[PDB]
Amino acid sequence: NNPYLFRSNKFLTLFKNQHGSLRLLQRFNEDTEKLENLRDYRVLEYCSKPNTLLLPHHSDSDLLVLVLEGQAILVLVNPDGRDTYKLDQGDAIKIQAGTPFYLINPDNNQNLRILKFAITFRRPGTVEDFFLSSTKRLPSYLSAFSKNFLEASYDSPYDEIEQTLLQEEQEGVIVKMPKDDKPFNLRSRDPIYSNNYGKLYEITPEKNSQLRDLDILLNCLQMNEGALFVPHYNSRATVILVANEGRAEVELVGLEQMQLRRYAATLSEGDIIVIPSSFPVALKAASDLNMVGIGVNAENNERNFLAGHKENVIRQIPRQVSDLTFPGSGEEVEELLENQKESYFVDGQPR
Amino acid sequence: NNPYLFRSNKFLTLFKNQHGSLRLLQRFNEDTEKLENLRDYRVLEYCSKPNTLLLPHHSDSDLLVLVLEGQAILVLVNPDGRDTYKLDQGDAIKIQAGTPFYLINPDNNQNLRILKFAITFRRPGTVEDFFLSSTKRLPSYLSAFSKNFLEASYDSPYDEIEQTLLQEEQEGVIVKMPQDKPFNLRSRDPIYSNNYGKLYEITPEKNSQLRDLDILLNCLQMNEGALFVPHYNSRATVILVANEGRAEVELVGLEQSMQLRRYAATLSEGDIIVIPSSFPVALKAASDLNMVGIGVNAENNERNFLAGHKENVIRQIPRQVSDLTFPGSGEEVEELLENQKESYFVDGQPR
Amino acid sequence: NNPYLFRSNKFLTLFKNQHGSLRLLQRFNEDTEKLENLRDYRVLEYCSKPNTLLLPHHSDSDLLVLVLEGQAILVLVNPDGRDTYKLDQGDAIKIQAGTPFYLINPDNNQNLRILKFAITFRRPGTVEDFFLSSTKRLPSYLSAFSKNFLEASYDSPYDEIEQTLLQEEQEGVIVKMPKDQIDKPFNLRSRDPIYSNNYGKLYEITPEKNSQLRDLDILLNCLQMNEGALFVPHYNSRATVILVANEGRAEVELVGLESMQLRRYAATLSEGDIIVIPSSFPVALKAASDLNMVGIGVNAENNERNFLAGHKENVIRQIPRQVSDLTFPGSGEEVEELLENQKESYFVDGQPR
Ligand SMILES: [Ca+2]
Ligand SMILES: [Ca+2]
Ligand SMILES: [Ca+2]
Repeated sequence: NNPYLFRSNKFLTLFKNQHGSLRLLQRFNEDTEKLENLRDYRVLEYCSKPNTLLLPHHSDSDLLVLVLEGQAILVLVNPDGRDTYKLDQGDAIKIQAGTPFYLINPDNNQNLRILKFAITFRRPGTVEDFFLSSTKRLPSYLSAFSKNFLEASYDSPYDEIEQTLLQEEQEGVIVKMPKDDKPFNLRSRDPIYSNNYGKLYEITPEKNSQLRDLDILLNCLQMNEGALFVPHYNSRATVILVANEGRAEVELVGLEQMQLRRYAATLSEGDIIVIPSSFPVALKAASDLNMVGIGVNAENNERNFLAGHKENVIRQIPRQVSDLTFPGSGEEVEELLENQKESYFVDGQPR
Repeated sequence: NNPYLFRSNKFLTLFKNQHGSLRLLQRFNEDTEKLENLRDYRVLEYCSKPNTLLLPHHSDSDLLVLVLEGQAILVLVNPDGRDTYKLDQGDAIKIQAGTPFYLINPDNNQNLRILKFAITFRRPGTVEDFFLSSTKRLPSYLSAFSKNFLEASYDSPYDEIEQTLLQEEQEGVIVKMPQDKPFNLRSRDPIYSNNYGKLYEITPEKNSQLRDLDILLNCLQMNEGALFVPHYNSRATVILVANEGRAEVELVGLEQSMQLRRYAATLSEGDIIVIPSSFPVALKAASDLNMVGIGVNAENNERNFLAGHKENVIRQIPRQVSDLTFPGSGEEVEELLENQKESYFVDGQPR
Repeated sequence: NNPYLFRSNKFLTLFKNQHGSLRLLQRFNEDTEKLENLRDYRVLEYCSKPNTLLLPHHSDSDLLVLVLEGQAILVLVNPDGRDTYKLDQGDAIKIQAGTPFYLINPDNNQNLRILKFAITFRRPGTVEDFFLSSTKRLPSYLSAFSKNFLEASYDSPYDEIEQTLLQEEQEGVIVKMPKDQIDKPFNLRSRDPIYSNNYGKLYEITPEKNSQLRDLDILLNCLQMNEGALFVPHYNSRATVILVANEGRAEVELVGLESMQLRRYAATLSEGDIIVIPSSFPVALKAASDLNMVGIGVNAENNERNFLAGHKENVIRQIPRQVSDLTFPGSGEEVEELLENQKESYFVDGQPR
């Protein structure tokens, strides 16, 4: 059918109560041999109501954390202290594997939506979270040690340790909270494409130290209803495209082991499509839309356009060769390619 | 029967007409578990008659392109222009994934033979080519986009787009013809040169294009009757491609206490043998011969000789220890090892 | 049941005679899908009696070589000459793939015990040895070439080649020595121990501090504990540690997460026994006797050890009162108090109360 399309319903709920939820996308390679280059990566969605705290835990994986909606306070605990960060909409930050952290939605009215990208290394494709808190879904990891180990460790009788640290709590890992390097914004630089129809912002590993270690680019797409992101392809980056707001009509063109395949889907909020490198892709805004792209294998990526005035590789083929490439003449090919005056994003209204 | 040997007949014909052919070697790991270290690599052979053009296309893979015979004009298309390169025999150049390119045989009389080495990353072991031109085998990938997407993109009626770009013009991708440049395998002094043979070798340490791929390229020329004496590579696995003449290869592997096996084959034009790192190998020229070696995992490769005067590791074992290593005496081992006065290449005539 | 535990009996004997032995641990991923991150690595143990020589051979793999007991002379053969190294107890060195070498136990009285860590690249998970010497288990690899190839190569009649290089002389690849006189090794204990109190010491060499370890992305540590001492619950952020019991008996408790579900892996380790400690998994270790252990940490770059008990480097103590109160069933005050009870750091008295 479409091995590149992941609907909101292909997410497993890890935890949910009335205060928020943690969801985990199935392995990219669960249902297809075609995405073995994504086997090390998992996607998570965290959603929390006003005045909520995700209790402290470390992941066995590196995390890229992105605020899709609202605002957050992120605390990273280290062996000798802690670092406290305010995250606004569009703010991203890397959490190093094995750093205990907790996440607060400090807003009194607006929900918090966070996209988490996991880069796994201990057990490729597997993400584990170690929660200090004992809850219905799992006891504290501390509880797995023997009585003698715990008593000697904390120099305290087991009874005190058990009542003070271990006993299974009444809420889960998201609770209501009293008072009832650095983050970087996806839009911290000038957009790389910008006209009356759309904008794309892009942060690359070349320009960002946190993204450099992961070999990842992040982009942020805004388009007006009826705008069309024209046919183009990425030379190196495979892009995990996340629908944030609005509805996107995607056409993806692939070669499969033999056959030429069209992949066409309308994506609503939460929906994900993978755009493999070299595969031509185009995207029409059915409503005003915001989308986030995560590009893996990002180093030295180059975007090649197949329509419009600027960065159109077809326009760069000389008349002599275009004449032999296409049924038209060099003159007819050149003329047709000049008809589109816009670049990158155009009017997608039919005629 | 020799999992390292790939005869010309283990190539699939991807495309062939009266103007030329493109052939693709089976996956190194198709028929053996012994070459998992080569799973990311594929070999292609392109042959074209005089005054031919391979039509513009991009690959999803990095390409090392090497002219085995003749001359080529190579055009690399970028979003803002194009680079044109003359390739002579022995000239190699890396084509970055997603770079549209076309290949002309400008010669009036001599064929063009090209060796293409594919380094895959999107789908390991799979190489895809995206041809702009519609042909009998497959329509243009542009044709896979919807009518509304194409009309909006090119700001032109579908009729004109279809007649100018999309209709099947050529029957095949080979037709009649009306930053950082190629390097020749012999642009440096050969590393071994005597009356019997020469080896030229370009390493990733000395070539910016090879550095990113961790690959070395070597070029072997021997006179009929010359013998390339037993040696092994510490790190590089060498894909050895017979170009001209007939090569008698002896490869020694430790493959089921382990069973010790000789893999002996005579290689003729197109035939490939893989020489795993650490495996002793020798080659006798049955006729005058030329061969090309592609060495992967090339960084810090060191070639250890088991015979001859220079770079002979056995000669470096002191008498006391060689006396315990070999049935001879230290003196008898030292004396025997001094009998061969030549280095690297010797007279291979039967006693 | 415990997929992280490798008893001395999960080693295959590659070679053994009266002079010593070479043993090879089963693939980390032979019996479990949980150790895919260790697929490229193998562990070997070489043991030799006094006055012994392991005959010249190259490996298809990179080798990290560590003297667990006694002393060695290591000779590396290069195309143009040779390098000779003295290795004492706690000395390690990397041997480059394809470098022929020989190993001597020069001591007259003490055995030589060496831990070999193989980093495979030719055939991931496979380590091969190429011996120049013909023995019962295998003829010389030189013998596998045709007569004509050998005669032309050595410019000698096959009879002299065969008598001088090829004939099976030695019974095995470990032989007695008549006379032992006829970037350099580094010691695990060359720096201050990073943890040291009255109960235990840990020494650690990291890729950040050692060029040989940097190219392999490996850290080595060396653990010494007194009977009754306890290495308190902690975890490694990035390094998966292959823990090798050298002397005495260790009681290990390892806590894993494969809903996913919570698992205790408890084992007592005797000499030779190995346990794998995956990164992020809390671990603790009690010395049943005086104990020495060696850790090989892979994926070592930027590893940080987080302690869950004791005063120093205790991540739990760095959670503010307000949040501790919400994290634990106790109150911020009761949590803070309890975490301050243990006055020691890293290693404590493990005696039951
Ligand atoms: Ca040849
Ligand atoms: Ca002898
Ligand atoms: Ca000794």
